[PDB]
Amino acid sequence: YGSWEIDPKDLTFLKELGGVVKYGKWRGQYDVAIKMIKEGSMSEDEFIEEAKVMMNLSHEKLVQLYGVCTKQRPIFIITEYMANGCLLNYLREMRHRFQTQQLLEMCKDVCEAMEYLESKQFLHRDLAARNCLVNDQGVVKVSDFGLSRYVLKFPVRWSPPEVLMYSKFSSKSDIWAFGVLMWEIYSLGKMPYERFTNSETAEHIAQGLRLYRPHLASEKVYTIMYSCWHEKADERPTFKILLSNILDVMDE
Ligand SMILES: CCC(=O)Nc1cccc(Nc2nc(Nc3ccc(OCCOC)cc3)ncc2F)c1
Repeated sequence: YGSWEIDPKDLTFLKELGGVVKYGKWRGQYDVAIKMIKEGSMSEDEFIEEAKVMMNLSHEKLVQLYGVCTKQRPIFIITEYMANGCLLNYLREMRHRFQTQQLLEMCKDVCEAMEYLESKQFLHRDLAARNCLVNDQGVVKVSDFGLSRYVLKFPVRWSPPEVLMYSKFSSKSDIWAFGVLMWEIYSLGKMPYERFTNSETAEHIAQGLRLYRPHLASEKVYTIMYSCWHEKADERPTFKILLSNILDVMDE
């Protein structure tokens, strides 16, 4: 086995998470999530080459890749286990009665992950609340960064005009998605453009219209998410700038 390969005989399966994705242990002790990849769904040899690079991405707010099990059908992706599950579902649980400082911390967690990926010139390509996870300490981490490249729903609601019009993907299309994610956080997990179809959303956006302020977002927080939606990609901030903006708000 190479350094990116896990021997599946070292896994114990403990529970279904949803896929299929299972919770288990590696060598009896260490918690892991085990993603079983359905036959025909993935460009597996391309993915495995990329997994070698994903092995070296390491940031506290990025869900860690531990390795892949490649010698059989199906293959498995082994990652960090996140006990509190998907961010979208967490936001929607009304029992949490979240304070806005907790929402802002979620945004900062993601922004830190994305600033790291940006520093490595690595695009997420599908940033959204559904691709973020929550651990037992309430920390949000970004998952499945880059993964859509190996898949054989397009995220219209998280895409800037130049993606929808021309298929122009860049750092600035991740920025636009991050602004939509902040909106999802402050809206407690509402679907963006909830009364529109994808086709209507694409028109709305291309005509220069936008999401508007969630009730829980202060004017300062709204200005940060809104800055991600400039019609001109080059006038959108970087993740570094966004992180400084989010820290300034926390301080005020
Ligand atoms: C919103 C999107 C969405 O559901 N995505 C999704 C679903 C299932 C598994 C994965 N992957 C991973 N999950 C965990 N932890 C996890 C924990 C609890 C949980 O609760 C049971 C579900 O319903 C109670 C679900 C997942 N850790 C790492 C993963 F890689 C991603």
